[PDB]
Amino acid sequence: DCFSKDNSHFIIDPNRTKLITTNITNRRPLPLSRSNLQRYYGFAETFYYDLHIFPYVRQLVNILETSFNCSQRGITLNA
Amino acid sequence: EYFFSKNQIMKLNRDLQFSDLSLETEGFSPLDLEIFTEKIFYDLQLERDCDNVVTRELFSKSLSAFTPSALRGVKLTKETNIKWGDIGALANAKDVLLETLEW
Repeated sequence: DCFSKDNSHFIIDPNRTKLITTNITNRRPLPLSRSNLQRYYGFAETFYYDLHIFPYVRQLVNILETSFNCSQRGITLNA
Repeated sequence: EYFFSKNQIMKLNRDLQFSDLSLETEGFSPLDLEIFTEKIFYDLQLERDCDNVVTRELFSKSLSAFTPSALRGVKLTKETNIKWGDIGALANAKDVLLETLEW
């Protein structure tokens, strides 16, 4: 109510006393190949497999990707 | 055939006909056949990108690896599979033995 412009950008200041907790929202987590997210915050990095040389890993990752991709086809694959 | 129809619509479109794999799948229960067909259906996203799995005898690849709920425990007898062609020169006996078996 301080301003009519609300969406494009706003500043919180900790001198202002409010928060909200609308349970949960759902959003996709970023792919490693673009984000590399772990190495920025320096956690115990997962081993970066390659997609070729451990062929069963390619098998499993494709098996899961089946169901990301089939979401556009609407079939629930139950993989 | 009923199970293939009960999956989301797909077809055996190539000139293969069901009796081929039926003769290829003697030792199976109905539940096993439901599972085996689901394993075939997963081709639709594991290997093909097509919305329909034209089958191209892919069964010959997967049915070698899948197994029924029968055939459990490590027990074998037909493993050597050398056939009657691999006779040990039973020239005076293979005749009567195979005759007495076959008649």
